[PDB]
Amino acid sequence: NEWFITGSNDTTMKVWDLATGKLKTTLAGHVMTVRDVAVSDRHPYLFSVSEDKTVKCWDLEKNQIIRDYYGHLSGVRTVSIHPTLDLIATAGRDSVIKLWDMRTRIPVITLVGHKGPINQVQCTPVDPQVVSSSTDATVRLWDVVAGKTM
Amino acid sequence: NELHPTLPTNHNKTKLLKSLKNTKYFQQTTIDWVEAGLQLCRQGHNMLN
Amino acid sequence: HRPQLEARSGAKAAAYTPTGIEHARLLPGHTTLKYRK
Amino acid sequence: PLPTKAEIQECTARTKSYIQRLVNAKLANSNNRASSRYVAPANLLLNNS
Amino acid sequence: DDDEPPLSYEQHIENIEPLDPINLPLDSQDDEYVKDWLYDSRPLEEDS
Amino acid sequence: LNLYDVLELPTYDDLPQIKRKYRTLALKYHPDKH
Amino acid sequence: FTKSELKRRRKTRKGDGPWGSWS
Amino acid sequence: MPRIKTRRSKPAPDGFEKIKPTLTDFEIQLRDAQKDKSSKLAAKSNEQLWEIMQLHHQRSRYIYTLYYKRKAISKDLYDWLIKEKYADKLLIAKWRKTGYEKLCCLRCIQKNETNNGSTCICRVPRAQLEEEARKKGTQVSFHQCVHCGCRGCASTD
Amino acid sequence: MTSWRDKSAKVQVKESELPSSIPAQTGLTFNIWYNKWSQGFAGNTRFVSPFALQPQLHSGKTRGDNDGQLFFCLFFAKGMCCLGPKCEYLHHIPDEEDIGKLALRTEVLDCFGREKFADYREDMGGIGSFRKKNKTLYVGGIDGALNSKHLKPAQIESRIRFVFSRLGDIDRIRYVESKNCGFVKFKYQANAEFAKEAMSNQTLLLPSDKEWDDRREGTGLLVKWANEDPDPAAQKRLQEELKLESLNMMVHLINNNTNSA
Amino acid sequence: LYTPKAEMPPEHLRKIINTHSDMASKMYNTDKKAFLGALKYLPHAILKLLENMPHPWEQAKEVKVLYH
RNA sequence: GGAGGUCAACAUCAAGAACUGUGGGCCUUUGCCUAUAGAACUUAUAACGAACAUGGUUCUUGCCUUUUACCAGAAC
Ligand SMILES: [Mg+2]
Ligand SMILES: [Zn+2]
Ligand SMILES: [Zn+2]
Ligand SMILES: [Zn+2]
Ligand SMILES: [Zn+2]
Repeated sequence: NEWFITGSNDTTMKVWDLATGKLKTTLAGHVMTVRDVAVSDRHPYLFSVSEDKTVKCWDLEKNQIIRDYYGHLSGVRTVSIHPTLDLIATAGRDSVIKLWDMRTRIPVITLVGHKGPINQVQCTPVDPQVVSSSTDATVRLWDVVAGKTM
Repeated sequence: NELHPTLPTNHNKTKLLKSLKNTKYFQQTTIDWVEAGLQLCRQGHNMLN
Repeated sequence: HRPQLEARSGAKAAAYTPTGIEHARLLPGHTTLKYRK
Repeated sequence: PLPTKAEIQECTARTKSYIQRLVNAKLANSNNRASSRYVAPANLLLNNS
Repeated sequence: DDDEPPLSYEQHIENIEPLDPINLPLDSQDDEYVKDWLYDSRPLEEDS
Repeated sequence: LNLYDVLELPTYDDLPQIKRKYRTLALKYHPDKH
Repeated sequence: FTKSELKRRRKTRKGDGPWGSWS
Repeated sequence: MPRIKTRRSKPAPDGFEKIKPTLTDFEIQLRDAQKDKSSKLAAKSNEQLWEIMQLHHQRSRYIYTLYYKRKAISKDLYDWLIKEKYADKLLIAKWRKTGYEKLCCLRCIQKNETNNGSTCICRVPRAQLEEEARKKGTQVSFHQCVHCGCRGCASTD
Repeated sequence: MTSWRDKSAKVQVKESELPSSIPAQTGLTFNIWYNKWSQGFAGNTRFVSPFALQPQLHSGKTRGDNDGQLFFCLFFAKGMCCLGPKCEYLHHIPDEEDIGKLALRTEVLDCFGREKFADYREDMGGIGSFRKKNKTLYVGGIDGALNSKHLKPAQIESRIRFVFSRLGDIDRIRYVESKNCGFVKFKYQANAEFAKEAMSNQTLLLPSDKEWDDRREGTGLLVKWANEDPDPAAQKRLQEELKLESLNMMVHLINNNTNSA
Repeated sequence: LYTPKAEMPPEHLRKIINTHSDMASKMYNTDKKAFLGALKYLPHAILKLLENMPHPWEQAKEVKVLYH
């Protein structure tokens, strides 16, 4: 609970101290606005994601981009870090949810489903492991192993 | 070259040839060197054509 | 005959057959995770 | 109720194994003799006769 | 020249004898130890 | 390990509920069966 | 089978060993 | 060491000249084998190769009979041959083994190359294939080991 | 028997005699990967076969017979086979027995051991479909006879009958006078395939008549797979045949089904 | 199992390439595919060849090739 | 049985100046303390290589219309 990471519309990310509100550091590295940011429990990693079609990992130790995940058709508005699996879940105007293997940067599973952009995505340890919400005004509860809507 | 080392790769123990010779499709022999140079030139020329 | 009115659904790309070209940026790098305490 | 404990130690197990099957299934596909280092009769046909 | 196909080794070359290489006169007295094997392809193959 | 953990069960139960819990577990983990 | 049977039997092949054609 | 008369190569031992003509008839035939006599059909191509393999076999069999049968030559002439690639050391060594006296090649006993199991039907005695044939009464479909042209390496036939 | 069974097959063509690859100068320069020609387009490339078969003369036993292979040498069907008795495939015209052996596998693939395709082909080309059993060959480009005009169509009809007649058991034949085409129909799918590959690109009349020695300049006759028959008569005939045969196999269905219980 | 490799006559190789020099037949349809594949491994073969150069004092080296 | 092989497979090779097994005591297996046996290869002007290439990302430059191809430093 020592800090924030705050996205921005100026492409940066500014790590604020929670206690006093002072500004620790700045993380640049995206060319366009940053829609979403998510920090990891088990890992010292920070996954940021933007409208530039890219999901960038960040190594909190050295404060430098480690990995880039590739393969969205267009701006990616949500990242959520699965609690126990070492996965990432990303989504955006693609209208699909991409389950990324954190280590090898392989978009292991793709969840076809919503008929429009996907605003917000979450991860849960038991069944439905991915919950998603879209501009088609639905919320789907996913079963990833079979790879279809539960 | 002294300042920035590399520190190679264990598990590199697998080599192209050790994997290659294993199969049915490669056979081993001796030969004069110049002849291997000439063969390889013809090989190459057929490849690019 | 101009602008977007829609976006391309990734669903389409999900059904195609893979090519298997090898890119430069998917070559193995940072091959080991780090766990926190 | 939140989902107990030894229930998540299951979903985590089976899901983890499945994703490993996908990844290893891919890394042995593509064109790199390099990438494979980061990785049964089974047929009873008809009546098995 | 570009138009001459590379001549086949099994015909022209293999019959024609190698035509002596560099070596050196060495010396008989001084180099008596290393005179013999110094210019072998692999210098010492059979030695226990 | 908690008594709830030992039984692999979730956490104001009544005396009746206490009996029913045992009955449910008995059906699941019957020692004479497993 | 018997050794005499084999010894006699082989010379049947047209050309010595072993490329010699049976039949 | 090389087939060539390169200056490093030690001159021939004593008994050589007597057998030089017999070896030359082999050499002059191998010249004719690799001349690239063109053929459209596959069968004809690997037939062309079968020629070469068989010639090689015959030569090494000639020398093997000289040294290890008649003892018609010296040890030094022999070793000098092997070092000059007139013979196949490994192949001869198989011939000295018990079961292999008539062997084709060293491919035919390769266990690894062949899909399942091993050892070309090229190695199985006619005596048997006639028997399994007899069960079917289809006669026997085998003629030539695709690697060689062998028919019955096995030393009974 | 007395003809084919005993007398072993005789080499049709010496291997040196076989045509070269690299067909001639349809274009400016040769191309190594595909074997064709490069730039420009010469007048369309098609030519009569220098070769033909002679069913009783050539055909004879071969190695496949002893080895029990199912499939027939097409280079024999073209009479171009250079392997003679050494050949891996059968040399002789298909009979009812051998089709009896193929009967299980004739569904997917032709008598020569080549997989059939689904849709036929735009022009009704080389090999047929595995959807539809088609026993009827379209004979066309009858100018394979070159430019000789004939006293009657009984010349064409008669000659064709004597051509295909050798190749297998013919159910019927109709030449058409108006548009030049024969339609030939066999007992068996197999004979149809074999005859098609046999008679494609061929010439006509007598071993010597008139322009015979110039025959090799001709185009050669298309033998293609034939469409349905639009007239009502043969359409009835097909519908009936399908009926009675359906009926015939219902007997099998009820015999093994009766065995099922 | 594992018997080592089988060394072969050089004449064999000389016949193989000496044959494939002219190829126009249909029988080559795999070998052609086989060539383009090997195009990927060539520069390696150039290395292994060129590091074995015979050096001035030697007249002719003799090497072990592994061929397809 | 000895010598070998331009043979293969499987282990292992960068770290608390650092390995493994075993005996005993405490906590409650881990872990700590104590006793004992054996430690191939690689390391101090630091490392398997007495040798020396390339690529990716991220910064700083340099050429300078733009992209490949690049200039020369750094970190990973
Ligand atoms: Mg532009
Ligand atoms: Zn053999
Ligand atoms: Zn064999
Ligand atoms: Zn053999
Ligand atoms: Zn034939």
